[PDB]
Amino acid sequence: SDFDLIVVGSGLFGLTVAERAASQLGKKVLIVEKRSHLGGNAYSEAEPETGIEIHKYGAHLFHTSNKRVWDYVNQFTAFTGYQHRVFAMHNGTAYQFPMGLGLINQFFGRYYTPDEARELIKEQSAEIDSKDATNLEEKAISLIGRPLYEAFIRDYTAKQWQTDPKELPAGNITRLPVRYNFDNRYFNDTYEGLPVDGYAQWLSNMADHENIEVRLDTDWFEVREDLRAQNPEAPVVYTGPLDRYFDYSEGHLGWRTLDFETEVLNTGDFQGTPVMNYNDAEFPYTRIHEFRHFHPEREDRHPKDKTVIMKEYSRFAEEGDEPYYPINTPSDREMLFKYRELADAETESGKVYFGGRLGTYQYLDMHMAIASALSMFDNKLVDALK
Amino acid sequence: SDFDLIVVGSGLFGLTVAERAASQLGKKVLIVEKRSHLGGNAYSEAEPETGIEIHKYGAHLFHTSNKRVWDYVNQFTAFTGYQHRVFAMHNGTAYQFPMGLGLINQFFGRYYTPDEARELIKEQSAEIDSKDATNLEEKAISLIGRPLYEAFIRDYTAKQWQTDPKELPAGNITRLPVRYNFDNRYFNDTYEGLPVDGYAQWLSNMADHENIEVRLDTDWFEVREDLRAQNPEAPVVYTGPLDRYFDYSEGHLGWRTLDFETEVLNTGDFQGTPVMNYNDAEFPYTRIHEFRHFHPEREDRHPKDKTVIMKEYSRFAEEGDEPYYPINTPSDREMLFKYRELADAETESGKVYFGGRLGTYQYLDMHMAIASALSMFDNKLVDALK
Ligand SMILES: Cc1cc2nc3c(=O)[nH]c(=O)nc-3n(C[C@H](O)[C@H](O)[C@H](O)COP(=O)(O)OP(=O)(O)OC[C@H]3O[C@@H](n4cnc5c(N)ncnc54)[C@H](O)[C@@H]3O)c2cc1C
Ligand SMILES: Cc1cc2nc3c(=O)[nH]c(=O)nc-3n(C[C@H](O)[C@H](O)[C@H](O)COP(=O)(O)OP(=O)(O)OC[C@H]3O[C@@H](n4cnc5c(N)ncnc54)[C@H](O)[C@@H]3O)c2cc1C
Ligand SMILES: O=c1ccn([C@@H]2O[C@H](COP(=O)(O)OP(=O)(O)O[C@H]3O[C@H](CO)[C@H](O)[C@H](O)[C@H]3O)[C@@H](O)[C@H]2O)c(=O)[nH]1
Ligand SMILES: O=c1ccn([C@@H]2O[C@H](COP(=O)(O)OP(=O)(O)O[C@H]3O[C@H](CO)[C@H](O)[C@H](O)[C@H]3O)[C@@H](O)[C@H]2O)c(=O)[nH]1
Ligand code: NA
Ligand code: NA
Repeated sequence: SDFDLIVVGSGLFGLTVAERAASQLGKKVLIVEKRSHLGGNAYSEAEPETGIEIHKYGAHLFHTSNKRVWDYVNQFTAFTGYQHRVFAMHNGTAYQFPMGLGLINQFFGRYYTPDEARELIKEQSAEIDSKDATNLEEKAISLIGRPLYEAFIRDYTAKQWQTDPKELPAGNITRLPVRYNFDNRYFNDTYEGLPVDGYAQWLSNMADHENIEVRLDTDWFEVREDLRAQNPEAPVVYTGPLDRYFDYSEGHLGWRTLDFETEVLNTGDFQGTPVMNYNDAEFPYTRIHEFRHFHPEREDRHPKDKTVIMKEYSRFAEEGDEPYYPINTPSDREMLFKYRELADAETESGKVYFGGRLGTYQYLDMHMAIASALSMFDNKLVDALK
Repeated sequence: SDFDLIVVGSGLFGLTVAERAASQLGKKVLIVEKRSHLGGNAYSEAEPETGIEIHKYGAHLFHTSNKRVWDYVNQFTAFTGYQHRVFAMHNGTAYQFPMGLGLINQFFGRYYTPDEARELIKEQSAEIDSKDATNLEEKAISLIGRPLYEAFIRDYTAKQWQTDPKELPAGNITRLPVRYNFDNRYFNDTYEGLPVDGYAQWLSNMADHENIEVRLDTDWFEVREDLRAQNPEAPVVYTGPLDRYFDYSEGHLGWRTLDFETEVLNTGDFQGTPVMNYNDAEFPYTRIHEFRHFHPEREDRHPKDKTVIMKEYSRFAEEGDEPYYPINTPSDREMLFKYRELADAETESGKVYFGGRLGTYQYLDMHMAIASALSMFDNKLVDALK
């Protein structure tokens, strides 16, 4: 046949399943992708004026402690030694971040030793017991105290969720967000970096196999009857929206979206660091990205007098907005449970498997999407394709 | 013969020359070492109470942009992904360091953009032109201004050199010590890390070759007549003190030394970072090292409730002191020039080559010692050993 497997969507989940079927099982795979490019939201491209690598669907930082995933992705791209670090802008000062001895010195005005800082946090957070917290605000204060909460958490959280933190669940915070040393590595994972030749090249490499066919600008729902008629026995791995697949018969799942305002500035360096959080309510955006600083190894191909920045805004996703993060209200959780039963039936009757962020209503980092695809391949697809 | 080459001293210079003769030329090499261990000042050992890897002759950080040197040392040890970072303690606050947007925000009280910081430094340093500076103090001020100089440079410099900075040469500062971004990587080199199993294991591996014999607790000057009588044609590579070799016939070269005060404390974490500079005159030491933080990958073999720290003191080297850094007064420079003529004659008549820190009166980082040994091997020893 012309294909043995159809994959809908070319994000990291779809690419991983397609590449494994192609290279491990020697199967012909057809990838159907609605957008004009591969890679889903991880995709990046050159900004035209400067040549700088930018993102249109969020900045993407790769990090994992899963060695299988790390070994896997390194088959398709090398990674730089980039280590993500973030600074937090509050009341006109850039604070070291996350909360640690650095921020603590800057905020409380003098140096605290690790043991002194532990004692300070105990004093500050004495007010509320975490076991008695009824919402996010109280849970936060029960852990780090009011001054820290009000300076670095309250307004940022309010902007991101478009909600008062008093109206968020205490379950959103599950551990002490304070380090008692000077370590300001943002991520805690064993492996970390950025694709040496960019995300577009990495993701294109994953799809570059003699057994893989890619059709861009193609909506599954417009071509599916034709494609399956060519080979009715071919399973489908679907990574598009779960509720849309079933014609919203159980309602519309709720998502948050993001707006990105991207500007080219006539300076070589706007903020001297890749990411600056804006923690104060007077700034409508949550953070600014300056893309050149993600790849300092490319400095002699970047312009000396221009830079690309991007301001990020958060809000509820309306019709026509890119859905990025599941909201997960109890209402959402229950129509999700209904959709899972519909999906499970569809797998049984139609050999259509459901995966990825959109297909399962679940936010997945890149390495988690990859791990999830590897699992579906190992535990479902090998048998379904024999 | 029992040996074809004698090497005096087992620091990185001696080890490199010995290992290259041994493995590349297949020559028998005898290494003579006065101390009870290999490795010279780079040598490290476990502190007995805690097991933590410590140094007795200064903390050693490996970094280089020389790819040949990097490829070479990786034959003998793997390196961690450690990146050196330093903080500066001034008036009760730990400042981000070296001088950059971080320190500038903390010191001048609010956030400056890269371009604003460049303008601030121009204003601050307007006082003196660098072309008009007559000493270190003026040269420093001509570059970064009085407030920064007086807070972070003056007293630290005074403690290290035991001299008023007004009495030091303007030539000690040769570039702008300010970064206009948030990058606080201490070193600027392409490659960097720490030996995975410690320095003692690395340096022992370099000497571990069927063609290498090592005699510890052996002073060259006490055994040389006997050794050379066994094989008079064997060249000698000497890395001991240059002036001592010639019986101080032209005077004593002047050196700075260091005292280290090493303590085990009953806390798991003293300062939350490997190195804290103490920039104020009220502290007699220049900096404190906390050795566990050089190897965070070993945390589950380090004690949870103890830590080893070390305070570092600088002064002139007197009889019995370890000579660490050449002072290089004009008096020193001229007896050095006299000794170079004596050494050059000794190479011609006695086949004794002079190299390394002590043998050439020159401070050498590890990678520079290695590069220098590789050069002597390539350009002198291959011919001398044929
Ligand atoms: C704002 C944002 C920031 C992120 N930052 C990071 C980060 O820093 N680090 C990290 O590890 N992860 C990050 N992620 C997650 C990252 O994008 C993952 O790779 C992604 O979640 C993987 O899930 P996926 O492959 O299912 O999804 P997607 O990337 O969404 O891919 C799904 C694909 O299916 C296509 N599709 C949908 N419907 C149809 C249809 N009907 N027919 C055909 N094709 C269709 C879509 O066009 C898309 O290309 C971020 C995600 C977002 C949204
Ligand atoms: C305080 C300090 C800190 C340092 N920190 C760093 C750092 O962070 N990074 C870095 O890259 N480098 C650092 N270095 C430099 C590092 O130690 C180099 O490896 C060294 O300078 C290399 O020169 P070498 O091999 O000639 O010297 P040495 O290490 O001094 O070795 C010379 C050897 O010769 C032996 N010897 C002397 N006289 C005799 C004799 N008569 N007979 C027999 N043996 C003899 C000595 O015992 C010694 O073992 C530091 C050095 C010091 C002193
Ligand atoms: O300055 C801050 C930062 C975070 N938060 C709290 O932490 C939550 C989550 O923080 P972020 O969304 O800003 O960041 P994450 O660590 O959760 O995840 C980040 O890293 C991910 C990669 O793994 C993606 O890139 C993602 O978009 C990016 O936000 C916020 O809602 C808020 O409650 C604050 O209060 N203040
Ligand atoms: O807080 C500081 C630090 C440095 N200096 C100035 O800079 C000079 C040199 O600084 P350091 O000796 O402290 O450090 P280096 O960068 O020169 O070298 C460091 O790294 C080396 C490895 O390459 C060795 O480990 C060495 O011992 C260690 O000091 C000082 O004399 C002083 O004039 C200051 O004024 N203030
Ligand atoms: Na509490
Ligand atoms: Na000046």
